[PDB]
Amino acid sequence: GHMGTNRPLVFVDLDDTLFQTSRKMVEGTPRTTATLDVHGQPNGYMNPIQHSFISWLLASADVVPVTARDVEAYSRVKLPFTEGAICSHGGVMLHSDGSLDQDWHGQMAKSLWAFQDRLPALSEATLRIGKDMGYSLRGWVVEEEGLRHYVVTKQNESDDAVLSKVLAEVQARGMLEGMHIHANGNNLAFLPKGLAKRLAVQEWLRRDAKINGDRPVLGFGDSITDLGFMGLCHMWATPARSQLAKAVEEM
Amino acid sequence: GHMGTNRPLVFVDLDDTLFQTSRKMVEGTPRTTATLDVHGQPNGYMNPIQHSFISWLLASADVVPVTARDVEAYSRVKLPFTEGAICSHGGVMLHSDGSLDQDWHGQMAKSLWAFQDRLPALSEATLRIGKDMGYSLRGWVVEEEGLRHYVVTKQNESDDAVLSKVLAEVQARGMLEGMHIHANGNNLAFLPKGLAKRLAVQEWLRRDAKINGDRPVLGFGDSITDLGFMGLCHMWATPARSQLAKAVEEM
Ligand SMILES: [Ca+2]
Ligand SMILES: [Ca+2]
Repeated sequence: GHMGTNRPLVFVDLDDTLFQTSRKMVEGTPRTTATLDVHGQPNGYMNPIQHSFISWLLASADVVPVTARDVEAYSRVKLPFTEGAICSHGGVMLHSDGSLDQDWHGQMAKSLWAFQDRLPALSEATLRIGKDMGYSLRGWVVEEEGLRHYVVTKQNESDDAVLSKVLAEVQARGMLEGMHIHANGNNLAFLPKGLAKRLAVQEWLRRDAKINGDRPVLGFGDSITDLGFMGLCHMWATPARSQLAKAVEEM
Repeated sequence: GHMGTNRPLVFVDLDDTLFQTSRKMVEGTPRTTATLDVHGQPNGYMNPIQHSFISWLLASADVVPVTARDVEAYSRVKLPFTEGAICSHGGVMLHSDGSLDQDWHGQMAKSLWAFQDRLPALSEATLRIGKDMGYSLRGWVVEEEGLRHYVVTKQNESDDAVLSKVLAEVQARGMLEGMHIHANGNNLAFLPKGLAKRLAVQEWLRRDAKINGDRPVLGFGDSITDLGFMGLCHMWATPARSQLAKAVEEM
C-alpha cells in the first residue's frame, strides 16, 4: 500500500547539468546567476530554458543535488534546494538545513583512512609530472573537515587535451591502483574506491525507502561518470549536448 | 518575454517506456492495465512505479505520445493523454480530440507516394525470404486511411535473433535503399526516408514555438532509434533497462 510521499525523488548533477560558466554559453545569451566564485561575484549561469526547467522540477518533485563540489563550493550555489544534498563526489551528505550527516561521515572516514597520506602525495606527484611535461597545471586535495576525499587537477593552457596525456602517464606509472577517475572538460579527478556519487545515492535511497517505500526515482547528469548514480534510478536523463550525450551520438 | 505556457513539453514513447506486455514483467508483479488487445482484453501493463511516474508527468507537464502504434493501436492505449499525439512512427499527428491533422497528412502523403507500391512488395518479399530461411514469420504494411506508411515484421520462434538474420540478407539484396530501419525485441520495421518520429516532433515543436515560444522540452524513449526525436529535446531520458540504456552500458 502507500506510505509517505509518492512524488518522484530526483537526483541532479549540478555543473553543466543545471547551469554553466560564461565561457560555455554564447556571448550575449540571456542568463540568471546560479553560482558565485570565491570572491562572491557571479560565475555560473542558467539560460532561460535551464531556469524554467529547474524551477519546474523543484516545484514538482523532491530534488537532491549530487555534486563533485565540496561543501564550501556547494554553498556558493544560489538555487533553493530544500531536501539536503550529496557533495564531494559522494563523500558528504548534508541534511536539509545544511548540517553534516554524521553517520555517512563515519562510514566515509572508514572507507578513506587508508588513503589519507596517498591523496596529498598523489596530487603533488601529478602536479610535478605535469610540470615535467611542460604544462602549467593547478591541483589540490578536496577535503572535508579533517577527512581528505579526492585529488583534482586542472590545466592553464586552454587545452583540455593536456589532462588526457597526464592521465595516460599516471596510469602507466601505476599511481592509480585501487582508484577510479573522472575526466570532463578542464577537470581530472582521482577518486578512492569507496568514494562515488553512486555509493551516496545508494545510501540515500536505502534511507528513503524506509520512509516513503518505493517511489519513482529520476537521475539527471551530464558526465559519463554520472552514469554510476544514474543507473540506480528508474529513469535517467541528460542534457542534449552533454559529454554523455555526445558519447552516445558517437556510438 | 513570456508567452503562452512555460510548463515542459514532454514527448514520450509508449511501448517499453511507459508500460509493457506481461511476458516482459516478473510473474506476480502488481500491475495496472495500460493497453488492450484487438479482442478488447488487457495486454499491456504498468507496474506501480510506472503508474506513479506517468500520473505525475501527466499532471505536471504537457505530455505528447510519440509512438510506432498506428491510430487504431494507439486508441487501445488506456492512458488519459490530453494534448494529441504522434502515431505511426511520425506518419500521423492527432489533435487533442483524436481527429487527424490534415496538414501533416498532406505533407506525409507527399513524402510517401513514391513508396506506395514498394511497401506491399517489400513486406511480401521479406515474409517470403524468411519462410525460405525456415522461419515462421508474420508481417504487414502499416497504413493510415489510404496512405501506406511502413513495413513491420515479427517472428514466431521465441527467438528475436531470427530478425537480425533476415535484416542481414535484405540489406545484402539491396532491398532497403532510401529507407531506414528499426529493430527492438520482436519487431523489425522498414521505414521510408520521410517517415520518422524525429520529423513529426520537429514539426510539433515548430508549431508550439509560435504559441508558447521556447519552453523546456524533454524526450523519453527506450529504443536506440528513439534517439532521433529525443535529440530534438533539451534533455532526453530513458528507462534504466531499455535497449538504449543497455547499449550505453556496453559503451
Ligand atoms: Ca556535471
Ligand atoms: Ca518503445
